[PDB]
Amino acid sequence: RLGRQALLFPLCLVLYEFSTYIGNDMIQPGMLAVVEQYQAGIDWVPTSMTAYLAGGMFLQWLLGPLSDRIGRRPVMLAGVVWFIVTCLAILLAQNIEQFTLLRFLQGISLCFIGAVGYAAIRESFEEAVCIKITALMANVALIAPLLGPLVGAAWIHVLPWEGMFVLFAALAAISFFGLQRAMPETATRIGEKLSLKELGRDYKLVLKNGRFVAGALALGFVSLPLLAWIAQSPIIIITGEQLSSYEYGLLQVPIFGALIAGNLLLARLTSRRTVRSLIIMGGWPIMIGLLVAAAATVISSHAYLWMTAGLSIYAFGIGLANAGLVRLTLFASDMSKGTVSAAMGMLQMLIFTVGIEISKHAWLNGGNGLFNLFNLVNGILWLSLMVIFLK
Ligand SMILES: O=C(N[C@H](CO)[C@H](O)c1ccc([N+](=O)[O-])cc1)C(Cl)Cl
Repeated sequence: RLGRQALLFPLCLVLYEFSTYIGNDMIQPGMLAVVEQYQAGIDWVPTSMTAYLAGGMFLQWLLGPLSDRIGRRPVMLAGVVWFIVTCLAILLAQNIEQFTLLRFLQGISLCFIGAVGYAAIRESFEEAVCIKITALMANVALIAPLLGPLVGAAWIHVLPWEGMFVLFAALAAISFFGLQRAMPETATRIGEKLSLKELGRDYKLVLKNGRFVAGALALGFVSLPLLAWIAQSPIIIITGEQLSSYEYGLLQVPIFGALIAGNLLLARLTSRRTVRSLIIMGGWPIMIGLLVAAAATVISSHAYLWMTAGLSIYAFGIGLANAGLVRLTLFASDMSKGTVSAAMGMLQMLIFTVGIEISKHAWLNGGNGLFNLFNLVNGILWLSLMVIFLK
């Protein structure tokens, strides 16, 4: 059962990952239907993603050391079950507030992927095989924001939005049974005590590292325009520009195609290039992309093609530079990779959570110009942290 069929474990971890990612990505275009069904304002549309990501930073710090003490199996499986239950519970929401609360509770399921599931992969599989699994997880995470809005935009013309959550729960159910028969128990620290004050001691120690913080924050700021696009794309395009769901879906193609193209180029150049130079290389289309989108929409607020072009060029730089910065940020601290991962995960989520809300009020008040102007300052914040980060 060990050699061939142990791949069911990473496979099911991947499937669970995908279901939680489209859990955000399929829902965003569906938020228009949701918000119309509850008769709520369009300002709750991006907040759906905010609450989801806020839930993802909630148990982050806790899950890694906890699953180390009580085992990774019961923690991972409990997480998948929690995702299924919360996905089904949102059908009873009855209110946009309660909908957002359950959105938050769903987001907690995100914490289980990296802190426990992936920790088990790192423990179960050799550094060799681990690399491939991480690559598969990276590929899938690239496919979600590309396919999700496409499928989601089509879904609301056929089936009710409630059906999407039944879909996520279904895919998660498959991962559950798979993981239940596949995932090994890798936890070393059973049954050792868990000290919250010593745990908090570790997080205060990583936050004292100057280079780490700069790199972790930079990851947040630089990816914020992309996530803000994902969050606000339905209301910017469909409600704001009065375009259709077909145009909405079409515009996602050059943007996330360029993201993928960026990673593909990254994969080809990684042997002859150093992550430091990849950052500088990705830096150009990132700054130019954000500049083009801001400038064009300050001139003419209604040009979404210039904005999309800009976001596409920027997403290409992201694909190239980001995986590199993740490595450097990880290796900028000598502490436990679990504590380090959770810290940078939470720092990014904080920037995403607050950033999406800020981005929302930017667009509500100033339209597209302000949306892109705020995305531009985020790029400059990333650039600013880069000159510090190296050297
Ligand atoms: O960030 C998330 N989801 C985003 C938006 O839904 C999406 O899945 C995504 C995935 C990868 C990515 N990337 O590689 O830069 C960006 C967004 C959370 Cl589900 Cl972790």
